[PDB]
Amino acid sequence: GITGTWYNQLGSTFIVTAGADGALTGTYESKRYVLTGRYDSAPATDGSGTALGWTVAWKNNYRNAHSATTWSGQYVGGAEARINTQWLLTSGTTEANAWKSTLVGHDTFTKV
Amino acid sequence: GITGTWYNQLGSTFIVTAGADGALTGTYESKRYVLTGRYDSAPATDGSGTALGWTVAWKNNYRNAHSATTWSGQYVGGAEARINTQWLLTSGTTEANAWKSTLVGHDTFTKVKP
Amino acid sequence: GITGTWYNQLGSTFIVTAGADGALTGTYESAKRYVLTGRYDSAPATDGSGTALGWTVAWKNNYRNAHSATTWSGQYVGGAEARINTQWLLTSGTTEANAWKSTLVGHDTFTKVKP
Amino acid sequence: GITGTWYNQLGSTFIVTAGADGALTGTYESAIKRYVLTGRYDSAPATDGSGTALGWTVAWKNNYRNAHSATTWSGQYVGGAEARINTQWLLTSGTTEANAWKSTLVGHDTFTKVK
Ligand SMILES: O=C(CCCC[C@@H]1SC[C@@H]2NC(=O)N[C@@H]21)Nc1ccc([N+](=O)[O-])cc1
Ligand SMILES: O=C(CCCC[C@@H]1SC[C@@H]2NC(=O)N[C@@H]21)Nc1ccc([N+](=O)[O-])cc1
Ligand SMILES: O=C(CCCC[C@@H]1SC[C@@H]2NC(=O)N[C@@H]21)Nc1ccc([N+](=O)[O-])cc1
Ligand SMILES: O=C(CCCC[C@@H]1SC[C@@H]2NC(=O)N[C@@H]21)Nc1ccc([N+](=O)[O-])cc1
Repeated sequence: GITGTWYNQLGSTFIVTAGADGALTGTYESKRYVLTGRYDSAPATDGSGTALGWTVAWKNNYRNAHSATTWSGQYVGGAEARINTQWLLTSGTTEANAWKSTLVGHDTFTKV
Repeated sequence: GITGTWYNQLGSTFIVTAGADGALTGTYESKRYVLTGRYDSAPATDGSGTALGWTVAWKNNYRNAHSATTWSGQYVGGAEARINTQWLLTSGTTEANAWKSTLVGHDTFTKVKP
Repeated sequence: GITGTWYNQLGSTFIVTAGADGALTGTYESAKRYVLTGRYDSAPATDGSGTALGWTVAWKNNYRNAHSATTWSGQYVGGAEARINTQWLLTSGTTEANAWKSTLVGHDTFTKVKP
Repeated sequence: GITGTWYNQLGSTFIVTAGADGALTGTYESAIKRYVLTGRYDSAPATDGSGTALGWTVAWKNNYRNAHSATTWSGQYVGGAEARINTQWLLTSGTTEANAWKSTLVGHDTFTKVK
């Protein structure tokens, strides 16, 4: 249920393929960046979500923010499917600025 | 300088290869699990670290914890070469338990076991 | 703005008073009451930015002790429907061996209308 | 074991009094640089070797400066000759809704009784 196009509350577009091997591969758009990650290819069937995560390093051929975001979350299936995530965005910093290297937030992705 | 075998303060083993276009691939042992991630393949040249992240889903041929961890951090080269990270570990939960789905912590990786 | 009774998406009840000096006091009931204390910016920017704040509950009261504490860090956002948007850290007391898994993280959004 | 002066890895000083029923009150200096803090701790921790859960908040306004932000530290106190308070923290800045996605920094501080 994960493969396809997803949208978050900021209007970002998360395009992903969930491979048989547990891989996530795709692109993330605020402008498009590569992502890769992993998901549980044998989730519980007890009403639990499917655990997953992915990373975008914010460099493409045109731009580079010298940073990377990881999203950690779970896919929740059904008629109103969602991927509910929390994320960590680390910027490359000097040692003096490392204490403020990392932003934290939460994104919810929907198929609509 | 990211490619290699790293260990964190818990004694976990992070074996990683960094590709020229930003890919991270390898294994993690907290009995290995696959990892994949991304890193900044052209970092600033002003002393700043190199941003990176990776994911492990905690399923292999022997175990499944129905969970995934992402590490987000930066590689710092030089005399004290290290990868400093923070991580989010999400377990698959029912909706009723979703509020407690996610653990947070911080791991520092070096080339020497603890 | 901040003073009042708030509810999060879980249906928890956050009863808070914001003192002129920057103090937050009150009670929290997660879906009996627990004591909370915290702080807020009592002279926020006047440029449309939210008001930074945070508070702590240690999960011990007369009835129960979970041996844990949550801190919520966030901002009050004035609006047609006023919000307090937070992220939180819940640390349980653990042995050293279990310290790696001591801390849950999440996010709660509060309004003065119960969902 | 919590009342007293604590120092973290950044050079900050955390001065706190732990009251009998769970109050934390004191001051935090990220080095004019002193700010009020308040929080809560578990005043009846487990007796199985587990740490003592606690949390506190600083809003970064004093009489001389206002950074329009607040940090909460959530963690546990671990006793012994080399007592420590191990924390994770969330620092929320007041922002517009458009910048709210980047409102919150996260990190970790270790406090000890010596510098
Ligand atoms: O490094 C960056 C790159 C862009 C990050 C977009 C974030 S990823 C989490 C969230 N979910 C989304 O769909 N989009 C946002 N930007 C950046 C980093 C730091 C600051 N800063 O002011 O500190 C400003 C911009
Ligand atoms: O889901 C799991 C799988 C194993 C996670 C190992 C974590 S990854 C962050 C940290 N860094 C490491 O090198 N190792 C640890 N375990 C798990 C999850 C939740 C709970 N729990 O009690 O909630 C217990 C075990
Ligand atoms: O220690 C506890 C005490 C209750 C915590 C309620 C949390 S505070 C963040 C969130 N917002 C709310 O309004 N309510 C929830 N419970 C607890 C801690 C850990 C685990 N665990 O399984 O790890 C289970 C229960
Ligand atoms: O809002 C501020 C006020 C000072 C925060 C000090 C932090 S509290 C967590 C950590 N532990 C310490 O002892 N000290 C640091 N500063 C601030 C906020 C954001 C940015 N920024 O660049 O985004 C810069 C400075």
